[PDB]
Amino acid sequence: QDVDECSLGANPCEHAGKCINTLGSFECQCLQGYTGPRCEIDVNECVSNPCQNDATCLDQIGEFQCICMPGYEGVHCEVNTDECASSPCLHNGRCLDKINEFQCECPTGFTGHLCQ
Repeated sequence: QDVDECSLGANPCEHAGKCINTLGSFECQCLQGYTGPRCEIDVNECVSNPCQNDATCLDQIGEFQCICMPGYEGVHCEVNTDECASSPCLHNGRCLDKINEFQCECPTGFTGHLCQ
């Protein structure tokens, strides 16, 4: 037989995820960015993306938010505003927000051509 251990009293999805019943074992989907052994646990992405040491990490449902100061920004909220305004590059040209200047690089994840 098979029981819904996800409907019994063992809900890994916690408070954000899908809980299904499987043969022998139970299945649970992940919500956004969840962890777990089978994808039924919620991890703290604010542990690997605390925005550095200048932003309050706030682990949320399959998502997190770091509150920085109303002066800097970025992934680490350490980049003093952008300065690639003087370099569009166009096409795929992607300027990088560096704490000094801008780096006009060529992406790919988006572009569907080749990008030399």
